[PDB]
Amino acid sequence: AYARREIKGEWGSATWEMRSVNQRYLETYFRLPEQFRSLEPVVRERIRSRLTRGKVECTLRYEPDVSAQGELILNEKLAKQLVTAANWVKMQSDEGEINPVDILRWPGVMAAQEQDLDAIAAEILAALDGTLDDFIVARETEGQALKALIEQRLEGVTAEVVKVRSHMPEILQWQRERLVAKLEDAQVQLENNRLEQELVLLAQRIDVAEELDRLEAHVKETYNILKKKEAVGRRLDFMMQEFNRESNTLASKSINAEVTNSAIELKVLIEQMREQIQNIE
Amino acid sequence: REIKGEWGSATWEMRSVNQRYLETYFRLPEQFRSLEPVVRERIRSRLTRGKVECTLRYEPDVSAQILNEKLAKQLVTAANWVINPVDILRWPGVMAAQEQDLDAIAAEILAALDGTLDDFIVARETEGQALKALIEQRLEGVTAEVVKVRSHMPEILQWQRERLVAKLEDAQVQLENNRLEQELVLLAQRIDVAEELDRLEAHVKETYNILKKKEAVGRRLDFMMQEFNRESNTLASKSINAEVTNSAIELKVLIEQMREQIQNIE
Amino acid sequence: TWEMRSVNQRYLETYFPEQFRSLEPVVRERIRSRLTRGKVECTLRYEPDEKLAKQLVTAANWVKMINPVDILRWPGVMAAQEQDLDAIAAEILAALDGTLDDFIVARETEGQALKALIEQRLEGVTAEVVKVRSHMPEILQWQRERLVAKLEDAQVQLENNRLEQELVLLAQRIDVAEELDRLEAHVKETYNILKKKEAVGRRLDFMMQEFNRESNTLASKSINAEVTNSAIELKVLIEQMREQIQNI
Amino acid sequence: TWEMRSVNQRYLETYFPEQFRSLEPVVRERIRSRLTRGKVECTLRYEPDEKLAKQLVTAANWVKMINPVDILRWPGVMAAQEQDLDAIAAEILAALDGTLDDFIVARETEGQALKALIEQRLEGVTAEVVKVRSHMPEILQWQRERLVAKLEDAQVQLENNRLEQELVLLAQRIDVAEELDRLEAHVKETYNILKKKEAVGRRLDFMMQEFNRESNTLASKSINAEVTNSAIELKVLIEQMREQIQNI
Amino acid sequence: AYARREIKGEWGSATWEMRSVNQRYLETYFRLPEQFRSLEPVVRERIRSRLTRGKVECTLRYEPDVSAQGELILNEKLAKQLVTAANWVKMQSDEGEINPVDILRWPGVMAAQEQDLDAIAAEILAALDGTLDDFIVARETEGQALKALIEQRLEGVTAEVVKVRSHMPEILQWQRERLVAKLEDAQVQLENNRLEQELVLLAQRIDVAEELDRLEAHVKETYNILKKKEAVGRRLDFMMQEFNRESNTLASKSINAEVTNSAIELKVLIEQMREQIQNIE
Amino acid sequence: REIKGEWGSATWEMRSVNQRYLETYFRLPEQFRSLEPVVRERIRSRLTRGKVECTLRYEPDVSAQILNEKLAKQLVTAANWVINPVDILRWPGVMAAQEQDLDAIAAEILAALDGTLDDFIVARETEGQALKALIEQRLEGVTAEVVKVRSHMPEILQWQRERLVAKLEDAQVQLENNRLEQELVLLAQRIDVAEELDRLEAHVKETYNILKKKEAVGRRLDFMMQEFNRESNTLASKSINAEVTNSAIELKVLIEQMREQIQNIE
Repeated sequence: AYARREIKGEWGSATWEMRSVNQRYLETYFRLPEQFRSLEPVVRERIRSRLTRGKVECTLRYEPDVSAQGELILNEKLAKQLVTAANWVKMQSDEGEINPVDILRWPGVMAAQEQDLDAIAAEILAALDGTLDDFIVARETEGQALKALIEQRLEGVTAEVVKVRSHMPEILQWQRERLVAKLEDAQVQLENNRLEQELVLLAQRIDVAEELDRLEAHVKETYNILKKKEAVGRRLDFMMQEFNRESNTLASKSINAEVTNSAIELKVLIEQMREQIQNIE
Repeated sequence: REIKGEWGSATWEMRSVNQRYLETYFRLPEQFRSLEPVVRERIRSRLTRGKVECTLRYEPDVSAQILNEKLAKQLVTAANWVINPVDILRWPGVMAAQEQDLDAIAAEILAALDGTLDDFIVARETEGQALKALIEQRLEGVTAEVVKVRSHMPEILQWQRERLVAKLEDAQVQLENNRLEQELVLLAQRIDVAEELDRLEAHVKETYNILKKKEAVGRRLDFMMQEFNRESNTLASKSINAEVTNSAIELKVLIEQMREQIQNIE
Repeated sequence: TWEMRSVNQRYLETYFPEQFRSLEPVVRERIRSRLTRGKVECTLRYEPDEKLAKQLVTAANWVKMINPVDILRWPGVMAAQEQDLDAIAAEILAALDGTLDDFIVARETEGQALKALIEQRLEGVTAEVVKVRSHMPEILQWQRERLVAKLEDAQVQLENNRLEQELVLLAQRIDVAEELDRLEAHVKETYNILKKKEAVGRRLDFMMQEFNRESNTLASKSINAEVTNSAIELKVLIEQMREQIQNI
Repeated sequence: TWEMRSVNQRYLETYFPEQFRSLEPVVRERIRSRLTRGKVECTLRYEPDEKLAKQLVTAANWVKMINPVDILRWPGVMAAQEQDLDAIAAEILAALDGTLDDFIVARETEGQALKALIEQRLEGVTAEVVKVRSHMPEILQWQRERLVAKLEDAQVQLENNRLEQELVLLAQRIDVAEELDRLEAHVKETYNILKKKEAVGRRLDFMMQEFNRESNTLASKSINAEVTNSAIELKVLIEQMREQIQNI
Repeated sequence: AYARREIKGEWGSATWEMRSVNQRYLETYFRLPEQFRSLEPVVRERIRSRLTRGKVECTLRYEPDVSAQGELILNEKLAKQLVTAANWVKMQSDEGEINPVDILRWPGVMAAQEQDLDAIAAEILAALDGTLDDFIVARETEGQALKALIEQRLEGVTAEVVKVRSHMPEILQWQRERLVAKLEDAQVQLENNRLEQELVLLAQRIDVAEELDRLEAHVKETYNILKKKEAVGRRLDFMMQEFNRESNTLASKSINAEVTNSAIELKVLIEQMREQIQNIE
Repeated sequence: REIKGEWGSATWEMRSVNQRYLETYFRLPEQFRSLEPVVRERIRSRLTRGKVECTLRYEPDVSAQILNEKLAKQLVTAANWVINPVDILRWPGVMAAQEQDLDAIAAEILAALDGTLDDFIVARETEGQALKALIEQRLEGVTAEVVKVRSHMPEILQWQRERLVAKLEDAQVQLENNRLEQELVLLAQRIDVAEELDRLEAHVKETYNILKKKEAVGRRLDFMMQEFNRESNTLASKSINAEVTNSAIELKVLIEQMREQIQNIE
């Protein structure tokens, strides 16, 4: 998701910025200020410890409060040998004045009285963790929504399985009545005892009993994966394939309009789920 | 949608390409980085599929744009005990100028996104209106080829019975292989010639009502699209006559054209 | 003081005081000469412990035929420097190699470490393999007891020559020995791949795909929750391995 | 006008007017999104067809409580520019993609071309393979006629059961059918490798090593100048192939 | 090798610099001036057409003759709106003078009257090829030396083969006299007719006749490879391995001190050659 | 070797690491780029093996260091019709200063390379003097182990004859395999026990005179070094007694220590 926090201390104001995008692995980038490039390893690990996946861009922005630094700290000794060097010229050259503003714009004469960066970073680090709290909270929140609507599709799945278990007896008699009706057009004498073994070992497979158990087993297993705190929902995308393998198993074996037209909604449910699982840790 | 306000004019531009799922990314500026999720939520709430290209930049106004009084004062003092003001000026910290007020500018900016999403939705419904038409066009052609087979059906029940009998007669003199090979093949296949015709006419019915909904029907079609072909090839490999062999081709051909016009469907 | 401050990636794309801009190619070459890949950010920490003026008089006249504020600090007074830069820079290059010692060791550290946690998942696969062999006998038994139970409610009278035929053609449906044998060989094969000193960061990635093709082969094969429930852990284990192999 | 001015190498490490420094990340991303590897040097050709001044008066007094030569040209008069930079830069990004079209085609051109000249050496190997099968029969004959000729000057009296044994154990020494069969299969295998649209620039390099192990196997096997003379051309052909495959 | 040529024309002086180092493939780098970055492809190909291997660094150095350019070309129009902008300030600010030197240091006011770069590069390209001539000549020259001393080792090789063909008859009788002498210590009865077939099929192999022919065939083939103008001496390094395979074949089969001590010089000759072949195209 | 002249002092530093072949590369500066081959030829002419690290830099002297009269003149003129001279000064083309004269400085520089090559050659002869000693040390130990086997030789001719007889007696009752397996094995191997001793004593002789030459003997040793071991393992796999088995070990052990002290030899 996203989060930022301004701080504003005795030295200046600071602002953290974290954002997260769908990535397969965990990756992080850091565009920090220049005073704190010695902190980057601590922050990186502090992230990996609380995140496991996602491309995350973490940024800190430093606004220095010049009113409190004071800067200056005149190297009075160097300025003087700048003054004397200015004098040995002003005399030999026999011309010219001596601007002090120029004498100031020497690299080593005006060192900015840097502020307790060890105290500035000490309060920043306290704010880095404070944002991760606000960041993870933003990510769990969003997680609570998908969990519900994924479990929502699961209930829609259950509505689709039992609806199929219900039409199997009605369909398998119609295939018995259809297949046999040709044997009379074939004029062939009624096998009777040889028919039954053929009608059985033809209904199985062709009748959906096995995978419905699997799909129902998948639904049970799906719920607990969403209800664990451990190695999160990356495996869900895998289950959606197993869900799908039992779905398509039903597609190329189904013998009735009524079973197939409902079996599409399944494929719809899987994909609806397959979209919201890409947002799961 | 261009807006021009009190501090300058901005311009939005949204695009869509084509993806199986919904995934938006935003390359907004950096002066305007606190809205990316707000925009994200307001966009994702209205769409279901497609890779979407969102927003460019607001060109800042200069005529609508803070010197350091205290620091400049202590700089002269350090400088005199040791005078252009312009040099005293081109120091990083004396001017700078914060000049922030995005909390008033963005409110008029954000109001246009829903206005922009309409123009995105309007553009895709527009593009959508054509596909609805030409998909229903292949269907009428489908239906025309459906009854054309339905008309030749009686000859098939006479010609396919004689095929089945040919299997029962060849198996006469032939040893007893069992009933499975000669019968489950020549019975499961004869019942189909008429059977999928019932399905296909039903597929056509089921296809049309799917098209008149306000929900997400892009995969529901593709699922149906596989169903069309599986009953089609079932009919293809049962080809005993020229007209049936040639008709199942037009069928399969009609199916595929859809598999591109459905590729643009959300 | 040298500081390497970078993770691991590919090529290497190295990154790099005002007195030492003449070393940047030298350092670049001396680093890449010893290591493979990865983006490296290199920063150092330097904290210290004329003739033209004669030719300047000439400038004052030819412009008139003047001011110290302009010509005040000259670059060439600070280029040739004041401290023997050719002797001070000498300890720097000698210490850079000294950090590289600790840099490679730092990379071997996790490298030897990632090796350890990859070997963790490898054992678990075998644990998931043998866990599969554990639920198999009851399955060929419950599917057998099921298949027979279905024919008797149907009361279809029994013929042994055909009885066995479904009992086999289901036993060869449910059978998962082939992929277990392949997979049991895969875990074995990885360890010796893990025991080479060479360029094996692709050889591992190939192996992880072998797992996925055999994981998916067995996943798309058997009949039970327990088998599919085991088939989840495999890809979970695979991806866990694949997250750490992309860094080699 | 865009200009790409770079050869082929790996990663890609892209390189890049004063009004357009705000595009450098945008261009970087839009290029790498479409291509594989190689060092690319990108240059463009741009040829064109206040409020602060008010806050400046303030500066003149607080320093005294002054000069146009200093504040003369201000940056912010030239930053916001004078021409609509937001509309002119728009044709540039649209044309960059236009050059990329011609850039990929330029790389496919040689890519389709290197493919051709690699296929040249491939045919020659087969020509060197069949050229080997050509000198074989006389060799099993001249070594046979030699071996027998050596036993008769020595006058060693002949035994057929042992005669054949050297005639075989030399015939299986001189034999080079195995590596020719392997090699004849190699050339066949390369062409279909050459007919894929994917990441085959390693698959080729593997094949060229297969050649060298079989080249060296046959080189280190037979007995004749003609065989060794043929074994030279192989590695010559291999290296010739390997010079052009390192660019894929 | 190496070559450079100064030019000095009506516009300034120019200097090419090429150097070549032992590389397996052909590679080239170009550090050109800034006025001629539009020439780099022509030069690259102009090199590949004349070179086949070697890492080559090609450099051009431009020394502009400021005396002939003249520069200036005052944008009198822009300078005036610089003057007026300077005036609208000088008046409002109520202070200050107007330096023209500052008005000059505007990017667009002083455009250096660039010189016919299309005429400068036209004479440079004529000098680029002139150096390649001097470069390749430097490389052939050096080539003529290695060719001689490699063929020099070849003669030393021939001295080593015939010296071996000469001692074979003397050695093979001593191995006959040695091997048989144990059969008497073995007390075993003299095989006679069974001995001869064993003494023959033991001398071959063990006697160096086959590979000597090969080595002599290698020497013949080596000479013509050095004497072709075509696909140059890269294959020589390969032949040195074939030379070496016949050398070592002689090492582990040799039965005499006298044959082996000479067979070392062979291995010495190969390596002496194997060093000078790394400098061959 | 440090030299200090009229325009500044320079310092050479040469190093050697260790390579099988000779290959020199030079990282000299850029002010001094016209000598790299001259130095190359003068170096390569004296060495045969080794990867060699050559030369650093000359620190330029400032007290031993050209304004534009004409351009500065036409700059003032353009400037006045429209004056600090220092600004007129910090233009790229008015000062610059060529200040070249490497044709006089390098002559004293180049003269020291032969002086430096001596110090390179002196350093390696120095390092060489130790290896010559300790290689000849393993050899005396070799010789001591040579005669120790030569002393036990008679027992071997008695013990190896009984081994050969054991092969002729086992083959008695045994079917006629032929003469090759029992005889070429047990004859080619018995003749050796004494044979390589003649070679090894000769190897030692041949080794020593190789060491007293002024030419390139580094591979001549390594060739010999393989010869030592091939007669050694021939003697190793003929091990019938404890003392012979244990003696052929010290032999092989002595050989290998050399294969490191020869690794530093040119």
